[PDB]
Amino acid sequence: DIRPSLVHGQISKCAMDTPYIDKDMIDEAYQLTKSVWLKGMRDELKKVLTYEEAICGSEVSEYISLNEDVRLAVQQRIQAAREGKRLPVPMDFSIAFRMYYLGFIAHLMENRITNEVSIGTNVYSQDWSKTVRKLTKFGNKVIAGDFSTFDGSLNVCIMEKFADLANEFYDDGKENNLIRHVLLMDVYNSPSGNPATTPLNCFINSMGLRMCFAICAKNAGIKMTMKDFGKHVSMVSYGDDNVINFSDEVCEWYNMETIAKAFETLGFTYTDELKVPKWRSIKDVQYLKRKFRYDEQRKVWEAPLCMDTILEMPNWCRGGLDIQEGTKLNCENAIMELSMHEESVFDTWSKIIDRAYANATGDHLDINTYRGYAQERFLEYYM
Repeated sequence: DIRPSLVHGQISKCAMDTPYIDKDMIDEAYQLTKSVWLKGMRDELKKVLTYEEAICGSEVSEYISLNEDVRLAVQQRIQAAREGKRLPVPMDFSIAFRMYYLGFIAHLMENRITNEVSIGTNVYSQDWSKTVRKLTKFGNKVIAGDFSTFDGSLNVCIMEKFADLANEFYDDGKENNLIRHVLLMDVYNSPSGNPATTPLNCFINSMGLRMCFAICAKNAGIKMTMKDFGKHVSMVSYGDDNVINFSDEVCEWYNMETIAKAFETLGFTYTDELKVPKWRSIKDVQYLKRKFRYDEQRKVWEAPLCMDTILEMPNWCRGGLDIQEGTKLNCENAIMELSMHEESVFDTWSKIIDRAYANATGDHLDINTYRGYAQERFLEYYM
């Protein structure tokens, strides 16, 4: 349901590990990751949702947001799950997953960034600065990339540890533990992201980057174990995209080149989306399709969108019974998202995008100034 806006086209070893040898390596990364993920859990979120609270939402957290048919499916799916069986997957799934996992997801969202899960990041708030704090915490060296499985022999062993982790959070006993393991088995079968894979993928990032530390250390004779991960690496992930900060000490043997190889021995492909240097500065990486920029005048950390994504934004509309409103909002968002860019840039494209909407609609966009946009963010998230 997408069509063009009123201003459309006017904006111009060499092996692979097996589950047998890495059983203890995984079981130790789970322990090191539990220590981090469960920091800050409140008993107020450790409850299984209802069909209503899954569908409509609860108010226990701000992150908890063909009628009796779907509700009956969900009830039959949880019964199969309770009995240890699995049903086919795709809508009754998502609901049953949310019922049994969204408390945990909300917990992670409430303690975000510092627990390496950046699900919930408010790009325009201090969360960007709080993220730059985390990624410049052991040095000026960072890498950023994204993983893809090509052999899930080891991914499955890691994945079952995600349910184990959520089961530890909720602490609700054997029957709900099994439901959580059974639901997770079809997670894959069912910048936004859904609450089924993105937390899980976050977990694989937190877990695999620890295993690579252990692997990369033994490969290089470093006298460090996975426990030392805490003293040289600080990372955040969003699904399967990550930014990794590492100490200058470990820099030479745990960089982007050695981490990528360590991933291949677990079945993964770690790729650098900004083509490979062994490391980089935080002002060169990209995350959630944005960068990290410091305005050497307003003294703040800001998250400018890709120019490609910003300029392709006034070009389209949701097909409906408002299309001038679509072109309006998207031109306004695109200018607002230009506000976090370098002011030179904002002057150039706010003019173009605004002249186009007017010189096509006989209207004018409801925009702000470079300073004004900044101030509306300052007034909202910083004091």
